[PDB]
Amino acid sequence: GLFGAIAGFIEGGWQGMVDGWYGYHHSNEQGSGYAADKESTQKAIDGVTNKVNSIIDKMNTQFEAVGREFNNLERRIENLNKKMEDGFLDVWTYNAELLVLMENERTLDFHDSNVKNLYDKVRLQLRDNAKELGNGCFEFYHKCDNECMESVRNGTYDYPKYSEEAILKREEISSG
Amino acid sequence: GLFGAIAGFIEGGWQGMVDGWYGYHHSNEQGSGYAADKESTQKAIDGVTNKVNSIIDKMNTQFEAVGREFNNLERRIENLNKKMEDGFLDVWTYNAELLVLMENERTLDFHDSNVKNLYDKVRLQLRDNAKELGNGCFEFYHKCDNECMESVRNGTYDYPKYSEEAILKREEISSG
Amino acid sequence: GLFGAIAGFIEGGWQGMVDGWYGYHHSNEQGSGYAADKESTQKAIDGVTNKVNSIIDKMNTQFEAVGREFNNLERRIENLNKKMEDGFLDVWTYNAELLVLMENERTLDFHDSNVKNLYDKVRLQLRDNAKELGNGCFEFYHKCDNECMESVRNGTYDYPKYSEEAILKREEISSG
Amino acid sequence: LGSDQICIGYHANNSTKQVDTIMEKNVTVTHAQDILEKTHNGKLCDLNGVKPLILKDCSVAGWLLGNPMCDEFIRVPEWSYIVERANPANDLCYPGTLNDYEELKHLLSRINHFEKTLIIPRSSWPNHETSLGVSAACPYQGASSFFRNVVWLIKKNDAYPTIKISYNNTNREDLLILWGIHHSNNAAEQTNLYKNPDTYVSVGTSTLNQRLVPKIATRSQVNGQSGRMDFFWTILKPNDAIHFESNGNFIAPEYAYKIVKKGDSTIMKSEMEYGHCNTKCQTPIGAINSSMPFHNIHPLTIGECPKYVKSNKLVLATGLRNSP
Amino acid sequence: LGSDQICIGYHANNSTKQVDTIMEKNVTVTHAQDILEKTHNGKLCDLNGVKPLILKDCSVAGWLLGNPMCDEFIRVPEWSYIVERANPANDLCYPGTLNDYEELKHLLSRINHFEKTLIIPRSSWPNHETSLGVSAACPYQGASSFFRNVVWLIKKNDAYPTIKISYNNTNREDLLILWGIHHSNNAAEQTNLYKNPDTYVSVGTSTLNQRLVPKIATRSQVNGQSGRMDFFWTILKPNDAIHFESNGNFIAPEYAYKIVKKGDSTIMKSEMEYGHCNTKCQTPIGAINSSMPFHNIHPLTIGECPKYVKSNKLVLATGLRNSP
Amino acid sequence: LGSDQICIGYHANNSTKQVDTIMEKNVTVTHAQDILEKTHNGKLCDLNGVKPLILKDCSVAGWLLGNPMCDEFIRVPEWSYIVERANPANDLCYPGTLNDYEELKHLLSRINHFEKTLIIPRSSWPNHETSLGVSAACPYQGASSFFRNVVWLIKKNDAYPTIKISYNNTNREDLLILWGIHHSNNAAEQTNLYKNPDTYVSVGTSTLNQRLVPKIATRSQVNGQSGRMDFFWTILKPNDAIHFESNGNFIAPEYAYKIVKKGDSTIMKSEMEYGHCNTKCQTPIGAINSSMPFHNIHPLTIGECPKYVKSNKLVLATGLRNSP
Ligand SMILES: *[C@@H]1O[C@H](CO)[C@@H](O[C@@H]2O[C@H](CO)[C@@H](O[C@@H]3O[C@H](CO)[C@@H](O)[C@H](O)[C@@H]3O)[C@H](O)[C@H]2NC(C)=O)[C@H](O)[C@H]1NC(C)=O
Ligand SMILES: *[C@@H]1O[C@H](CO)[C@@H](O[C@@H]2O[C@H](CO)[C@@H](O[C@@H]3O[C@H](CO)[C@@H](O)[C@H](O)[C@@H]3O)[C@H](O)[C@H]2NC(C)=O)[C@H](O)[C@H]1NC(C)=O
Ligand SMILES: *[C@@H]1O[C@H](CO)[C@@H](O[C@@H]2O[C@H](CO)[C@@H](O[C@@H]3O[C@H](CO)[C@@H](O)[C@H](O)[C@@H]3O)[C@H](O)[C@H]2NC(C)=O)[C@H](O)[C@H]1NC(C)=O
Ligand SMILES: *[C@@H]1O[C@H](CO)[C@@H](O[C@@H]2O[C@H](CO)[C@@H](O)[C@H](O)[C@H]2NC(C)=O)[C@H](O)[C@H]1NC(C)=O
Ligand SMILES: *[C@@H]1O[C@H](CO)[C@@H](O[C@@H]2O[C@H](CO)[C@@H](O)[C@H](O)[C@H]2NC(C)=O)[C@H](O)[C@H]1NC(C)=O
Ligand SMILES: *[C@@H]1O[C@H](CO)[C@@H](O[C@@H]2O[C@H](CO)[C@@H](O)[C@H](O)[C@H]2NC(C)=O)[C@H](O)[C@H]1NC(C)=O
Ligand SMILES: *[C@@H]1O[C@H](CO)[C@@H](O)[C@H](O)[C@H]1NC(C)=O
Ligand SMILES: *[C@@H]1O[C@H](CO)[C@@H](O)[C@H](O)[C@H]1NC(C)=O
Ligand SMILES: *[C@@H]1O[C@H](CO)[C@@H](O)[C@H](O)[C@H]1NC(C)=O
Repeated sequence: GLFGAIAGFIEGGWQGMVDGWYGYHHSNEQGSGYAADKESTQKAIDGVTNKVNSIIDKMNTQFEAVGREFNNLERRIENLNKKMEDGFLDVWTYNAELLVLMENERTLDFHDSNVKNLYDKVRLQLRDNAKELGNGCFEFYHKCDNECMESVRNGTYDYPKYSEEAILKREEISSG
Repeated sequence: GLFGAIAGFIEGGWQGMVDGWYGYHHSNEQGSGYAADKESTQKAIDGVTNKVNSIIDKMNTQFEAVGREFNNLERRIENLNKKMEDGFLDVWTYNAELLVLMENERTLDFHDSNVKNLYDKVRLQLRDNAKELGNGCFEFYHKCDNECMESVRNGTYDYPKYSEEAILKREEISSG
Repeated sequence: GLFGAIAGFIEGGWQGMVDGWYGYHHSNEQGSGYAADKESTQKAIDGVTNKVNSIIDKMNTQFEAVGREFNNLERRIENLNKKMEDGFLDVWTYNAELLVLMENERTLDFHDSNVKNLYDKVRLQLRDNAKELGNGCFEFYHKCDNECMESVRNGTYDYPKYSEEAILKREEISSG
Repeated sequence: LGSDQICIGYHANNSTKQVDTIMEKNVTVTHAQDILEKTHNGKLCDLNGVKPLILKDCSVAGWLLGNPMCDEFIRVPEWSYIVERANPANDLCYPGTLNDYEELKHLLSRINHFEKTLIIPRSSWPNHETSLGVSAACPYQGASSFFRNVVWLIKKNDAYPTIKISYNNTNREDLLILWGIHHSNNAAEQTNLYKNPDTYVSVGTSTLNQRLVPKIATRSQVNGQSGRMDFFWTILKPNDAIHFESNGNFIAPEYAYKIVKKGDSTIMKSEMEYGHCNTKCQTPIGAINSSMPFHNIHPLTIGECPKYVKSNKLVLATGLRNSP
Repeated sequence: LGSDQICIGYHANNSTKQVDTIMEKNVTVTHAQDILEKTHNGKLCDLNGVKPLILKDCSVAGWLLGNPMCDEFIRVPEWSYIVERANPANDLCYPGTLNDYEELKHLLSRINHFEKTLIIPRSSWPNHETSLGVSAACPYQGASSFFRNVVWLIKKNDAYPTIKISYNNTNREDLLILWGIHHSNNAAEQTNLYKNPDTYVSVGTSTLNQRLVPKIATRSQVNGQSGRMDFFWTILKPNDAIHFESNGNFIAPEYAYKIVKKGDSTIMKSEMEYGHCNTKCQTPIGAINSSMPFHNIHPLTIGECPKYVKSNKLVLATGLRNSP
Repeated sequence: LGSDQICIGYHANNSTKQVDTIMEKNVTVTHAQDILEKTHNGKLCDLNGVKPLILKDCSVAGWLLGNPMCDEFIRVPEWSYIVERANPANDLCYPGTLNDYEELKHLLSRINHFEKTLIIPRSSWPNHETSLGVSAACPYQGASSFFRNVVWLIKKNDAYPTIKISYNNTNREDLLILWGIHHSNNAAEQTNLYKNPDTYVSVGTSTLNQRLVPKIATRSQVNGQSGRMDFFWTILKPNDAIHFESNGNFIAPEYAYKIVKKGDSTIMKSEMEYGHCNTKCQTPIGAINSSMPFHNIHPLTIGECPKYVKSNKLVLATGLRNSP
């Protein structure tokens, strides 16, 4: 079920992120803002609508039909039809209710895994270059401008570059 | 399937923990003991009994019924009823057996995720203040009394407090 | 769904690993090679074939059968049989298609979890003794011979042993 | 002695309960839950507070026509379902037939109100003989007699004048009427009993238009009788009238039944007896009280039941894996 | 002032849409999707581009036999299904019966081509009286008349000579033929109408071999008539012939119908009127246009439909949990 | 040359097999498994070690009554199902009818023991003519003859004395008996064949009470014959007797069949021939041997079969995603 965190280590969602489903919020001296992970959002939009279409498309046997044609001395046969009609309704009714329930459980934790896989993509790029605040944010030890911000958003951040500047800020925070 | 560990990185369960389903075992100089995560256990008790109730409640079409009413020269029609009767029995029998199997797989890994989400809540509170033994335990670098023990059990542990006392014990273990 | 990585942080699969389904590839001065996690692979082979057999064996109501016996002035009754026949075909057809789809989704992320659980077994054993390259590999800070290589493959790696030779190679990489 | 610690864990207990999983069998677990209903009370019960009509050693036919061993009756006048023994001993004492029997039984399976009434009295056959229509096949107090609710009319003096009678249903209720015709064995019996050799029975309502003729032939004895009696029925709507005409072989209605139907049911075959209980779901071997979605007791339910399966267990895990 | 930051997160919006889950109820979510079809257009429509046959105040029987108030007809000659009112007022004006009615209606529910033709003209009964076969039960322009597609033959002069006629189907098409027999009320009416007191109607094809005899008896009045008319039908294959013989009580065919059947359908009971639309799936309360896999409108569908369930919602989550 | 390494990974291979998933299509994979059975052996086989009864160019009726071209018989005496051609050429040589044919066929679909026996011999009709009951409709060796298991009795001298015969089933087994009645075409043929103009056939057991009367009428020729022969059947229980009486038009039993039934089956329509195999599940185009839960070969199975679906593949993944 729950992967790390939707309503877990990340209480709440960005009411203000409006260009996608999962993404990043930054703040530096240049400013702050939301920016959705275009590629990651499209994966999920595809998977989800693929799920819904499958549930619809696999029925792909609708067939052909009728009502009510036995007479007053054929009540036994009509009762047979009643039982059959009711029996199918009971079967389809149950299968659909449970399908919906079960498949909703799984759609929600799908989103959960998508997010957690994003935390992890970023986390494994920076490391001792930033603090895991643990609320879903990273505090940079070095200074990270907008050109830098975009370099993590697209999986091309340069660790060997900033290590220099960071080890130094750890030796500043452990002193006066 | 398996999230990190029920029968994974945590061989076995606390035969001695009896107040809940998931929780913590501590040991310090004041003593040792089990204490369940009340809040986390209630989530799972709720989810699970909700699952069972749904499987029951969604049937919510029971309907109405009969036996055996055609005569010795209406064998063809009775055979039609046989086929129908059997057909529904085959359908319900399969759907129930697989429902049970599938939903048990998922009930078990639900518990798995709940536990792993607890390891992670604690892990993201302490950090370099304790060693991840990797068997599901944390070895505190600093000294943690019962008032401290409870402060992690309820998500209010004070990291900024015990740094240094820890940094100090890392500089002791890396020497003779 | 996706746990960390099959087609995620681990780009592809070892065409050359042929002794199991999941495992490790090493390289050191003694040489290089693939070696499957025997125990982990057998778990999955068992789970999977158990799944397939259950899907087959639970049908375990096949029953008994017929064709087409009403005459030209019993068209109403024949139509009743048609409806029933078609109705069951629609039910079995949908249930099977979705079973297959749903259960394939779950078979694939089962494999995903199995792998990610292996990354994690290793990751929690080494730590600052190796770099998380983030493509599924670890670069050892110390030198790790074949006897050492096997010691991680079987969960008996000795951290306290090398945690030193490593500290030393971190003070080399942070300089010329 | 060593450093402080805190472990995360999960509970375990001495449960032996096992569960299965698409990928694993026989997995021990903390708590579990069967959703397959497997028990019944071993009793024939009311169905939503209405007692069923339990014919004991009688068939529906024996019961309706008033076979002399079925009028151990006094009842009912409402029921939810009917229960018959597999082979009830008292059917048609005088051998023969009841037309559309199976449909009639179905109609009668669940009845909201049922009341016998005298429709045409034995003292309105002044020119025919009422008290001689009797048989050893069909005995009561050691004396031989006949179906009590219908009248085997025979000739008076040496005459069977042609009957033209009619009855208007003046009741609020539909009513169920039965009459019959007698198939004699040879020219002599037919003359001896009815005088006229070529006879008929005709019956009309606004709906019904029938004309019956006796087949005079040789048949093998049943209850020591080669004769044969075929009965028929209709539902005479309020304000309609039934019109009888016959010059012989007529088995005429005396009593009929008021019926109101609103609900369907069926006929249960069971050897049990009333258990003074109530249920929502009855089977021939006992009643089931549960909200469980499946059961495996018996396929011939009547009521609102769980769904029948071929299964011995449907065990759902609620707890966790339980280790050694 | 402080250090730089980057957070990972997920979106949220003002959606109030709720969803359920095996483990949780009433969970708010970003976007959702009902897969349960709940709407219809309130109209009776063509079915894959074919108009249904909507008898207005007529029964199939009234329509076929040509009850004087049903011949306000002009149509058709092709249809996908039939729709009858629940109690159409113009059925059998002269009371009686149409044999195998229900099977006949089923045969006629979907017809690919239908055409009335004169099969035996009124001017081929030279020795019988054609224009007197008429009744107050069955009136047209205030004047009393009769089923227009069939002929109530009565005696001419004081004679009903025995009829032997035959008709050979020389068309490409099967054709549907109806005749009948009249059950008179007493010896006087039968003589008054037909002279001969002991009469029959016999009918033969390569398949059919029937012989009908009037039941002369007393029945309760329907449309002020105690008489009764039973009709019958057959499908005469091309190149076969039908053979009629009767010395009385014959209700003879005049018109018959060419039919070609290729497809089955059924009869809808509905009070509605043609809505000049087209659909793939029709119900008695309106047509349904959707590709959704389930619906809850009505169980008596005709067409290619979603699957009927007892449910008010089938809501699938597409988005994520939506927080305060 | 560089630092030492250890990677975690998973295997891959040359597999092109593809699988689908609620969220993804056409996903390549290591190993997979179709659970949809798609193959059959193209043969008509025994069903659990019992050979079916394959009528070649005969209908069940032709076969039972002993149509001269079906008595290419010698068999059986046990079978699991019956197979008929779609349009078997030898049915009722003399045209007519077999009552409750469909129910009879059903009864006969699976039979545990079957044995023809002489029930009443041709030399027990001393006052009637046995050897003249013959027809060009129904020829054998160029010479015209008749159904071999039944006897078309005609008048001897200028007389058809009234027949009263009876037969007591003294066997262990139920037995199946067929007789018939002949419908002549006009007063002359009926007199020419039977003398008496007003005839009947009556038949009684403990259960059966029938009386048949020929319809003398004009019908179109079938196999050059306007006459018509209607047959009937019953199952005479052990120790019961059948009673025949007729003064004309009787088609009398000679042979009858011993039957024991314990099991139900049905009739397969197929053009194939016995394939000397054995199966648990037979279809009209071939037998299926599998433990797979679904199949798509053919809906008209007889046996214990997988479940029929409209599907071309049901492929389950067992391996992992396979990359280039
Ligand atoms: C069976 O019996 C009932 C009566 O017991 C018949 O119904 C009754 O029919 C009469 C006329 O036949 C109705 O007469 C009423 O009285 C006044 C007196 O002049 C008349 O002017 C009114 O217009 C009115 O018709 C009577 O109301 C009616 N009563 C009931 C309860 O139906 C019935 O027709 C009989 N059916 C047969 C088939 O004989
Ligand atoms: C209904 O229709 C026709 C009457 O025109 C009958 O079929 C026709 O029968 C004739 C002879 O009976 C066939 O004649 C053909 O040419 C000569 C001339 O008579 C004849 O010697 C040949 O034997 C040949 O068949 C003719 O083919 C046939 N017409 C068609 C279009 O098939 C038919 O028998 C009548 N049906 C009944 C049931 O009486
Ligand atoms: C067909 O034939 C058999 C035998 O010939 C008939 O069954 C026989 O019925 C008699 C009495 O009806 C049985 O009676 C036995 O012997 C004396 C008779 O006086 C009786 O008092 C004894 O108590 C004893 O039961 C006899 O057992 C029985 N025979 C056999 C061999 O079963 C049968 O009735 C005939 N069917 C018809 C329709 O006539
Ligand atoms: C991926 O991220 C990097 C870093 O933000 C982007 O690299 C910049 O690309 C532009 C446009 O060609 C160059 O002028 C800049 O000098 C680059 N910046 C740095 C810091 O190296 C790159 O454009 C991104 N790719 C996409 C498709 O958005
Ligand atoms: C969580 O645990 C802490 C202890 O770790 C609890 O703190 C105590 O609260 C009361 C205030 O009413 C003080 O008098 C105690 O001295 C506190 N303990 C310490 C060590 O300061 C706290 O109540 C718990 N929080 C919740 C929400 O239950
Ligand atoms: C796990 O790995 C270690 C890696 O060394 C194994 O240790 C070796 O085992 C063999 C065979 O018993 C000995 O002969 C070697 O000398 C061992 N080498 C060292 C350095 O200890 C160990 O056997 C493995 N354990 C298990 C249970 O398979
Ligand atoms: C069903 O069982 C419950 C006991 O748990 C009881 O309260 C109830 O009365 C039972 N119903 C009937 C009809 O006996
Ligand atoms: C049915 O509705 C759809 C949209 O839901 C529309 O596109 C289509 O035109 C409609 N079909 C017909 C036959 O009118
Ligand atoms: C059917 O196939 C199975 C294995 O799938 C085999 O064991 C058996 O021999 C086959 N049946 C026959 C009748 O040959």
